[PDB]
Amino acid sequence: LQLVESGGGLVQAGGSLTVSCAASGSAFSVNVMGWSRQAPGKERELVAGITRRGNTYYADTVKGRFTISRDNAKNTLYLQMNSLKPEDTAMYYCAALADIATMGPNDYWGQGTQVTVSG
Amino acid sequence: SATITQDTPINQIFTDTALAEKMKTVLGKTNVTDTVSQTDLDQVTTLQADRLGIKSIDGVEYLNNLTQINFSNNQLTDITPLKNLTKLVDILMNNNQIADITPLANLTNLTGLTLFNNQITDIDPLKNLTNLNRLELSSNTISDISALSGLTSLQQLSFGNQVTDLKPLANLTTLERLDISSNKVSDISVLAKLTNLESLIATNNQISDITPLGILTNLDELSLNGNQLKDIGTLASLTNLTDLDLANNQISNLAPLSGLTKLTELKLGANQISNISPLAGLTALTNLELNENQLEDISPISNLKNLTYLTLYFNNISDISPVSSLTKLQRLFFYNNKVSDVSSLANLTNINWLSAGHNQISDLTPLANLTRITQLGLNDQAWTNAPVNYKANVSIPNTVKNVTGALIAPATISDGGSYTEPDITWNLPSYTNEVSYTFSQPVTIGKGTTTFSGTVTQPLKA
Ligand code: NA
Ligand code: NA
Ligand code: NA
Repeated sequence: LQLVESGGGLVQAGGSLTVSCAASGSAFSVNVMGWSRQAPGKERELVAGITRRGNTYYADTVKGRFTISRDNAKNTLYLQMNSLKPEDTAMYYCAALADIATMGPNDYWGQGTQVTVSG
Repeated sequence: SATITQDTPINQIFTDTALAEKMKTVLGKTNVTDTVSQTDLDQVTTLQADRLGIKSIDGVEYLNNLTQINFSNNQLTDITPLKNLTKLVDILMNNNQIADITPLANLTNLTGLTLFNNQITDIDPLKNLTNLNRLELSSNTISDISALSGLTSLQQLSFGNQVTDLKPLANLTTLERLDISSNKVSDISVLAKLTNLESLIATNNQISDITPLGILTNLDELSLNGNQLKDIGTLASLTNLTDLDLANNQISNLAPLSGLTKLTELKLGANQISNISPLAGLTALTNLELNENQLEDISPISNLKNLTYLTLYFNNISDISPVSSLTKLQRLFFYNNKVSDVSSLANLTNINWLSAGHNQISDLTPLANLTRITQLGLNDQAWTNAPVNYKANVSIPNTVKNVTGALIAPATISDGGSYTEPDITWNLPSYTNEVSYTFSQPVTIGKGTTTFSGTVTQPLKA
């Protein structure tokens, strides 16, 4: 499974931004997929997860502001982020996961896309 | 053959920058400008050049003695240079941008060809590669497998992603391992002919009628993850299965699995399951996935004493205690259930991964000795107290406890409420059907860190 994040950018606080994750391979359609984020000198945080059926996990930090979705026909994962805050500034990454609500010890997060929120 | 009659610089043969650099190392030279002889080129019989950013294999036609190549994970499009390398027996070229495989048509000594994750539609050039035993074409854009009908030495095959008609497989009875994942298949009648199959992977298709599988008794591995299965009666004949994946289907009736005692891995997530009594005899199970179902009573799992991985997230479970007999348990996932009491987890000290968010957990003290935990989830608990009478002044007790047994003060309180340990108090101007509060505290158990957090709802009677 190959994953490429895009759509990172600069937005002011209150704004919206969508990041996307394009997958190559048959595993996407039948994997739990998640978004994580890392700010410099901070620990990786699982932001959101989604099952093939469409059940979701959201971190407490983003619940009610972010929406994870998938288009299996396009092999693409999305994270729609509304009411963005400076604290949301990070590199955003997608990966296949074993669990809906936690990260494993060594997930394949690949390259990521930068999201910066200005106050 | 392709040959030089004078020593020639490496970079005039191998015009791709990354490939010239690789060939400089292979041919034992100092610079990509150093000359090599045909005798130097004649030495190269294997070339492992994966994930180097190679755009062109121009020059490899001069490596006449190549038998095995790996150019996987590059940016190849044109593979014309392979056309006359008739000593090639194995090619690994997955994860490129190849569309045109006409250069492979006369490589009849090929026994292994790996091309998954490319842009191939037309596989007519493969039709005379009759010594192939391994052919991997998954994650391409193939809609027609007519070209495979004569590949009667195939033991391992994959393809995708637009195939509808499996009839070209009918005479390929040497097949042992087949992966038709991510096609447009409903009709698997032809697979009844493939009686040597040991592994069948068919995820993300449109299959509902699995009756053709009944005769495939040599199957040890089966995946039909992501189909339209409901009646799985046929699977009762597959008594050699050890590894079964039926996730993402419409299955409610597990009875046909109840005699399959060689099963060690059984994946049933995202179905219609409310009764797991038919799994109580599958005592060889080490991995059971039952996420995204209608489970409440999980007492049948108490017999499955070899379980090491157990997934149960998104069910209706309020009693987790049947897991207390699962002494080998390493991974326990049950996010989004109704568990309040985790006392039954206290002696499951082989747990290294506990995911218990969005339950009704108020007291972490039973988790204190799960020292092997490295991954932990405890956030977003939710529970509703028994109602109390509405009046302007409402007071309720807090009973939330962290791993040490200390009370956790509320983080937020609805309706301008306040906390004086252990009571939350509200001054309400008028009736409201509920008030609430949250808590949120970092917790580390072993090496695993999470937020322990929740929302407590207090209904008020008018
Ligand atoms: Na018990
Ligand atoms: Na205290
Ligand atoms: Na209220």
